[PDB]
Amino acid sequence: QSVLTQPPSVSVAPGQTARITCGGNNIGSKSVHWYQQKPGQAPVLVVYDDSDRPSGIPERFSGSNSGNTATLTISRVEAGDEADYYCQVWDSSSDHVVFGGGTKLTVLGQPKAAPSVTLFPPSSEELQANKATLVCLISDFYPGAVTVAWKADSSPVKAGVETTTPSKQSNNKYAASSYLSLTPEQWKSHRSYSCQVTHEGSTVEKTVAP
Amino acid sequence: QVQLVQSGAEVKKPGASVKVSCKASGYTFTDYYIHWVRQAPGQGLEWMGWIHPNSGGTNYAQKFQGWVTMTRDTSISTAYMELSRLRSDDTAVYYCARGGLEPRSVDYYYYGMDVWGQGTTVTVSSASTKGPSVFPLAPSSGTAALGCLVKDYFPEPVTVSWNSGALTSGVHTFPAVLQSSGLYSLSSVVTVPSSQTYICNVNHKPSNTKVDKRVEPK
Repeated sequence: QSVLTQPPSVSVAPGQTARITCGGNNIGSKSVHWYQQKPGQAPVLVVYDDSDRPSGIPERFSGSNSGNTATLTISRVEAGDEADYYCQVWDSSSDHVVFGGGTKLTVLGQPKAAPSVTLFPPSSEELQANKATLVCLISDFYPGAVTVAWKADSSPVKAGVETTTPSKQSNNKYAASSYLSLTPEQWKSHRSYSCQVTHEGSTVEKTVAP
Repeated sequence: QVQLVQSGAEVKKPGASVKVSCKASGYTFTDYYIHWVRQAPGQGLEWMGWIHPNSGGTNYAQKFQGWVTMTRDTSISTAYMELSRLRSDDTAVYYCARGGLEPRSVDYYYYGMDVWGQGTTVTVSSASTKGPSVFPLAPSSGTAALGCLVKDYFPEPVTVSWNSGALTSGVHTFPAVLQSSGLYSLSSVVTVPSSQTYICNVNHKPSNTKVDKRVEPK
């Protein structure tokens, strides 16, 4: 059988031009298709039959395929063009359809954005239920790297902490969440609890108390 | 309104099996092959195989042939896919996509997969379906906090709205965290004007759990 190969990741400044390649043996005579997949969504066919574009796709997405390489060229790339790009052929030899391994596209050049932090204490409902859980909710930040520190009385706390990976919102910026589980006591024992998140060297803190 | 709608998330024990459905509408079902693509979490796309909605003939990727079974019922334009003897490796999103024109032809009239299902998440686990606790997250406070914490549930997913679809904007529902326990937990919270009973409609279908929770300031 045949196997398609792509570079795992490709980077471009905004407004510049991105070239994504799809290597295969005599792929120049196979007809390549391209998909764009953004997190938690279905792929979208962006180019097919080597270089045809479905209705609704802009001419800035073009394609070519010759020899041992097909190429997806995206002109004037926008931040909205970050996705995984998959090439694909029908291989008559095996009678199988084959995907490339995918290419991450990143548009390094977006604006810095600081985390909005919101924090809640335990419910009495929860405490009467003999439990206690704190909720720190980081939103609206770029880039997608953020570190979260939990403080009780100016001391750090490790156990009970569960932090999500930076997910991606509608506004193409990121969001995460940390969850602090404690016994009803430890909550009542301490003067306060604070969730501090650091992004690009600056730190944003919020505090809560019984 | 050319469309493929797949059935909802499933959870099976290892060794079990699953049938997933994909319903076509907005075009003649028997005009295009139906394909299935696997995508495990964090992985890429894998072609599983296809089926002729007209004849019922099938074609399977090496990796998937033998323990996977694709069928169909033209009378309702639905493609089915069965996965037998499931293991943990099988946990994934499964798509149906529509690609390739009938009839056969010496050269495949295949122009890529132009229409896609929304995917079906199949989770393979021996864990028992458990309902979430839902606690109120009163606001402190301009804009206010207020929210709802859905705690220690299994399994994904869970669908929260606010005040029966009424309160939409401002509603931010966060992507869940996986706890050590094996249970998920997420929160939905509404920023609001400081200056109206606020209720969050939480519903965890897989455990037949639906709580309503009023969030009042302490």
